Amino acid sequence: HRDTQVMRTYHIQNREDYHKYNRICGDIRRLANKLSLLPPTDPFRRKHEQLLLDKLYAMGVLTTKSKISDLENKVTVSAICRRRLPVIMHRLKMAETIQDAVKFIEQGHVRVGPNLINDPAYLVTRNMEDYVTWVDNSKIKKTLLRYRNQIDDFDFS
Amino acid sequence: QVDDEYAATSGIMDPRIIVTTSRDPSTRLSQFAKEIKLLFPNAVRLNRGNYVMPNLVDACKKSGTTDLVVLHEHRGVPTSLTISHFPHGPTAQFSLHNVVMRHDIINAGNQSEVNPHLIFDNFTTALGKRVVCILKHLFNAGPKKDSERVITFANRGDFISVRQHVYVRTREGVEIAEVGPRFEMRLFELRLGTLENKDADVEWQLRRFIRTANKKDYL
Amino acid sequence: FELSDVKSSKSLAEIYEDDYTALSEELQKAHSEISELYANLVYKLDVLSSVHFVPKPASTETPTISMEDAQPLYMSNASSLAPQEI
Amino acid sequence: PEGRWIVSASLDSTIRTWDLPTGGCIDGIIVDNVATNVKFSPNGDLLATTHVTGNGICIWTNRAQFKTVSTRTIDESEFLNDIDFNTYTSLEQIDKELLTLSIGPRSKMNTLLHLDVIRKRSKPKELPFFLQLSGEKVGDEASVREGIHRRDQEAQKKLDAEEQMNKFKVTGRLGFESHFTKQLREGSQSKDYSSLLATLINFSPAAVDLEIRSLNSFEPFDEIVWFIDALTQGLKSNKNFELYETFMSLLFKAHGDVIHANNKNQDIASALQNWEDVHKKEDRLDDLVKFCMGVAAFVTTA
Amino acid sequence: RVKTELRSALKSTEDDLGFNVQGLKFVKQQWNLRHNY
Amino acid sequence: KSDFKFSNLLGTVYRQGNITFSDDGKQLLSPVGNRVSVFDLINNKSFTFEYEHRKNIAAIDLNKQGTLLISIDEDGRAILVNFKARNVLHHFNFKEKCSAVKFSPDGRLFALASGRFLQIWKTPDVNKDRQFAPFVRHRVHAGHFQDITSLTWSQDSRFILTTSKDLSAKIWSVDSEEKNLAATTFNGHRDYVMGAFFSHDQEKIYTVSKDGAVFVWEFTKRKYSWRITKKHFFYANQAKVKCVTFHPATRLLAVGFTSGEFRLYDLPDFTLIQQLSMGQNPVNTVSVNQTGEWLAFGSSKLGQLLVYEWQSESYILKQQGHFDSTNSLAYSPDGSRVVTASEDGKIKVWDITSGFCLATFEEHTSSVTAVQFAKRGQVMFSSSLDGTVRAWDLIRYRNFRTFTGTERIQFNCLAVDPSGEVVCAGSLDNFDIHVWSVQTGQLLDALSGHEGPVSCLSFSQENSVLASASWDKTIRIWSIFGRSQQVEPIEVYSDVLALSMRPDGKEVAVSTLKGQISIFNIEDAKQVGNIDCRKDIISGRFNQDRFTAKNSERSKFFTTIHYSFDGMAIVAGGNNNSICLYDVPNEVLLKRFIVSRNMALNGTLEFLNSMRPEVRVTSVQFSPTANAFAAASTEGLLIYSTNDTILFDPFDLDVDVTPHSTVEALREKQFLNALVMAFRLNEEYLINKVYEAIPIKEIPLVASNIPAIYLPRILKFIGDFAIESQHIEFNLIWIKALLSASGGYINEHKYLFSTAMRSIQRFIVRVAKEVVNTTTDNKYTYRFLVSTDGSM
RNA sequence: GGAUUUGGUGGAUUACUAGC
Repeated sequence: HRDTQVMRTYHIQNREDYHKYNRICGDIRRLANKLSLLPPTDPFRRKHEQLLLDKLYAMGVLTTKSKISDLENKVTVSAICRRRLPVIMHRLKMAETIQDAVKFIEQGHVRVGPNLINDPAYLVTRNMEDYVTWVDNSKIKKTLLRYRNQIDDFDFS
Repeated sequence: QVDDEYAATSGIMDPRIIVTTSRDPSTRLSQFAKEIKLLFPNAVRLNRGNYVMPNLVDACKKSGTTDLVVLHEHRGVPTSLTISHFPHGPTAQFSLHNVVMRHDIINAGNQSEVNPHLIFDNFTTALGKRVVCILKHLFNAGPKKDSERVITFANRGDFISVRQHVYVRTREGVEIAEVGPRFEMRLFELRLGTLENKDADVEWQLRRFIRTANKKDYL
Repeated sequence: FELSDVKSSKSLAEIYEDDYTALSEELQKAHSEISELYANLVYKLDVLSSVHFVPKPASTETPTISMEDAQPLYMSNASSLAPQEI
Repeated sequence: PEGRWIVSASLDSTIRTWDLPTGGCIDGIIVDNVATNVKFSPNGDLLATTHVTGNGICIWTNRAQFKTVSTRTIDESEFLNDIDFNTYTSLEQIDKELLTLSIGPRSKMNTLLHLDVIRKRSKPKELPFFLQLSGEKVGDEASVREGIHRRDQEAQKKLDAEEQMNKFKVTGRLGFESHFTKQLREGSQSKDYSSLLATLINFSPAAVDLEIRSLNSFEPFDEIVWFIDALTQGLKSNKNFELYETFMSLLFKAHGDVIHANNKNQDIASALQNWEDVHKKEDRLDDLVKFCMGVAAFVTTA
Repeated sequence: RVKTELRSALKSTEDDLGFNVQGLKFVKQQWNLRHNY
Repeated sequence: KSDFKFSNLLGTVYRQGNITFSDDGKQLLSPVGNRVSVFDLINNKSFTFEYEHRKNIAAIDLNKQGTLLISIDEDGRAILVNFKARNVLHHFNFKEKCSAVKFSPDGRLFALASGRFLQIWKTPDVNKDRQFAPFVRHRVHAGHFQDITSLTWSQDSRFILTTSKDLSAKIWSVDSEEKNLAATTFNGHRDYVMGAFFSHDQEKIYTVSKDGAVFVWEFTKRKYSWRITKKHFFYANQAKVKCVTFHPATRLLAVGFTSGEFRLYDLPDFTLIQQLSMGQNPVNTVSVNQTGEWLAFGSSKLGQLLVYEWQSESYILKQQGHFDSTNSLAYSPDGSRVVTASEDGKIKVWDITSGFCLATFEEHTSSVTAVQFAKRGQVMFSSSLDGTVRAWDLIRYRNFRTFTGTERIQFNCLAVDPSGEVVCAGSLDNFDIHVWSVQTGQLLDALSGHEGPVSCLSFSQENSVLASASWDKTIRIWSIFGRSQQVEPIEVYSDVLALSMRPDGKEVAVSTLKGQISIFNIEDAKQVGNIDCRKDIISGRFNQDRFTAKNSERSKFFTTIHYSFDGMAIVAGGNNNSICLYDVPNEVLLKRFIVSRNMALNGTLEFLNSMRPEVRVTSVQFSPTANAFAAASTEGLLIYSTNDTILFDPFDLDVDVTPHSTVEALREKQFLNALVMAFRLNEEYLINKVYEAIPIKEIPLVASNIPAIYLPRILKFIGDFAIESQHIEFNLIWIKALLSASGGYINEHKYLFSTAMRSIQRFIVRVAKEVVNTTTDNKYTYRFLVSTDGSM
């Protein structure tokens, strides 16, 4: 029951979410394997996984882009399941717990740039990880500003 | 091997540095910041007054500079000097004792301002290699093989002594002459943060009050 | 190149025929599998990252006709090259 | 809805329809029950009236949305079709001096121009019982040291054409002389091609390349000299100035090899001098465009 | 006297170009059906 | 100026449904998901009906007369539009899913097949006035094991045969008396029968199957009825026939396969003329014209429509629409050239005059975000998310240089120096404005100073100043030329995702996230005014939503803005359902345009009845010609326009001025008055009555007489008329006279006349010079032949 | 006479051609 055991730690909608990642996280390694079977001094192969580690680090599933061994060993579903939006709202200390962040996404208090986001299971790029905020004029961004005694209703915060 | 803070930029991008002064400077040291502005290339002099060290650091990481040179003084004689690498890089508070400003001497002219060669002498310690790699990156990379001014950083007796020289090469010997400042210089503390931070981790710190303080070198 | 101890399935007459008759026939089929898998990865990865619905890029012998023709088409090929370059 | 009408209802038990450009009624409706209110739709479709007796609202369907409406002051009778149906078709040509274009699309010059390059870019892209091997190819280096299929491919290439001909064996008989060459032949005999050039407008651009390439060219050169005299008689009429010069230029791609080698024949150059005596007059737009360009560049920029 | 001469001079060097353009295309084209497979 | 109409939809040539040629065959109509587009091959022009269709078109019916055109949606709604009228005569509702609707050759009634039921309905007369209940159904046939997959009509209306998907095929006569002639249903066909065809002789019946085996039915003695005379088989390794179209007079068979290979056969000889693969994806619907010269094959998967002629190997029109949507819209100085970006990254250049793509660009592997044109026809710069920017030529169709950054950053948006020296681009990753030179592909400088990413970048042509867009709520105006390097910053209330630069070069129009559009000055930091856009934005409730459409914050801002070239109006468009036209001085919107009414798309309905692609406009620009502004949608690039001019917009009417009075002036020979009396109505047919009337000898006298106030208006009229009109020589004498009469005045008021100059000098470049060059080239060739010595 | 809250039905919520 590894699929359930990580559905709890990150709070997932459907128990099938895990194996929806673990099909991708396996598909990384199958492309890693056949790209390991090409000869090492091939300017395709040298170009092609560094082309891929650019993307898998921008998305942020893997910690570094130097170690080439991470691509088979550290690519786990729990790695890709913590660039989920409610985990990121718990990493950035927005909500208190990780269930409570799903409660705030589903009610509609969080946003990415212009548009608010409503699927809890929004993957967030490490580049896009800068831009999550509380949605403006919300009743939960109004309460935060009352704690510091710094509301400003010309913003109608 | 270069330091881990300077590793990404090392040879690729030129540095851009800022020489700025303490607070309401005396007119002697406000000259003397201009000799620091001339001793490096890519150096601009921004007079400081009613800036805070946060909003002069934080409005410099934003605009993007490699590091920051701030000076201090006692009664016109400049005493201290810090270089602080900006993208969360280290800082090095230097004490500098024997100064001779360039504006004292004669109206001999003006400096060469071309990319200098360097001379680092008597740096053996691993902390001595830190001071190498934190001073060296204040100059624009790759000087020409026949550029004519060379800046020596000499370390006899734990006081890093820096002089500015021009040289020409005669039929037999090199003949040199001095322009620019004479320093003695001494680092006394080395933070891993910038000079803003004031609670960053202290890599090195000149201990004065120790039974073997006068014994060792680079201590 | 490393010699393989395992017996060659191809016979001596067959190996000569290959010599008698892209980069490599095995390596290109490795490259073709691995780009079909990556475009599948970008779709699912792209859908989670994107805030808007995105259609699948791809769904993976006789004459082949390009649906869209690149460049002017009516204009001659010679015209595109500059005079200086000939 | 477009300000073109006013419909007013009055205590004379009428409902009129005023026309704001021409300033008069164009329709007068005598309703026995007097109409209190008349309101158009904001859309151009419905007209609603409310009368004095009765309870409901009479809704009128607008024929003007499905049909043009005459603008005559007909009301006094009961109680320039350019202007009446308020549309104007253009002239075909103002005067005999003015050059014109062809009626229709402006792509007909462009498609009729580069017809060979477009088709070259439109098409799609696409043993023996005893093996034969050279001494050098096999392990005979010594034989190679003292050693001392294009035609077959060409023969194979003849086979596809033979196969297509064999494939189609239609017994249908199609007139020996095509309509084009027959209309060229009657045009030349008549000495007036005005009916000929009316056919050359109505060909497809696909037909024209198949047509002008299909011109009987021989020592006497009768068809080519007949065809040039069509184009010179075209530009004397000044109609369709775009197309007839492209019919001229399409000769020189298809038969410019031929009329060059048979230059200074007195029969062809009789036509070509009759071309150049006609073609000189139509420099007067090339001297007109440059003034129209160079001023308008000078005016808007500077 | 400035404008008409400058027109007549450039046109005289604009005539020399296109008279050499149409000829050398015709030299290129006539080889291109004599000796082209 | 104010009343725009939906003139044209551009891009997405084929989406779904039957593609049917006109009886004449001059115009071919391809059905889009929510609309029907008619293409005229002879005139190379594309026309789209103003009517919305509430879901995607599933079937298209064209009357032989052409008076009535019927489109059937998935829901079963029936829309009848007269081609000449271009209006919806009636909108009857069918109650089941429709597969194909074909009108009878006589046209008295139209056969309609839904599910396993066949229906014949009398068609209401187009000439007859509209009625409350026009639809009437003649008969219903329910004798089918499964719903018919295809419907075929004989020349006579007596026999109608529909091929069922069960395997069985049935024949139905129109009139009840001819039932005894033919009521039999064919059997023994393998797989499914894609379609049933009838030859000119009614003795032979041709049927096709999914397997690819073809069987011909011939009536003969074993008192004797309907044997299989001969079977014909098509061999495909994996290909299966999907859609089959057969023409009886030319005996030509069009076969559609899953593989996408295109093949042609003749029923009498069973000989394959040609096999061609239009695309890897299988053909969905194939149609043939009466002549049979043009065959249209469209693949839904690739969304591309292709037309081919069997007799001659030439394609009348072949094009493929963008796979997803157009990220950016680029307008060239010439009105006709249009450039549209796509999510795929393929770049295709559309034509304003005819809705076809001249060429495609596949240089950008990554999606293209912004496409802009410098002040020349020489090149266009495209911004992509790949991290590289590549300039393109339009004379040669090639990259000059592919500008890239240092550390390989995405590029959203782009700004090009009008004097084409400098190309600036902006990111989401870096928030540093990179600056490339056009000659040297190095980056000159990394202009920085923003917190948060750069949304957009633009350069004012008059002052050559570039203004950055930031998510930090501060607008910073850069000045990058010539020893200054000074940046001026203006604070904004909310993230600014929209930046617009006025032609003047003195004002900047912004679109913040609070909805509100602000208009700043540049030489001062202050603002002129702001206009409030949160209320007049229509927002859709999606299907998967949990909030009301009133209080979602998805779409109430504007992700684009473009000033008109007059400098007096802004068109804005975002991820919403609506486009706007704000007036700039009076600060009030003029008219609000709903982009689409589709239940198929998500963002349409404010209220649902008691994921799917979102419907939003990406980038909007106003054309130089200025008749209409193109907004790049989800459905494809829209074009709005005013080329109708069915509108009475008078100017300075007296009581004395009537249309008849202007005609009287021509008799009076008062050309100066009858032109001004026709300009007062501002109606085009009076103007063409007096413009074409007055002769050459009094054109310049009239030009001098024409007032300064009407000079901008008269120039605009000449610009729109002379493009499609045969008079080159008469129109150019007007443009010689207007320019000759007041050369200094037009030059002095450069800002006042912008649209008129651009429109007039598209007419000169596109059609006037090409007539000159053909006259020039022909004259030189004749000179060469006489001058050159004779051969041999 | 006035105010608040609530149960239930009917009519709309796409554009009106009759049931088996």
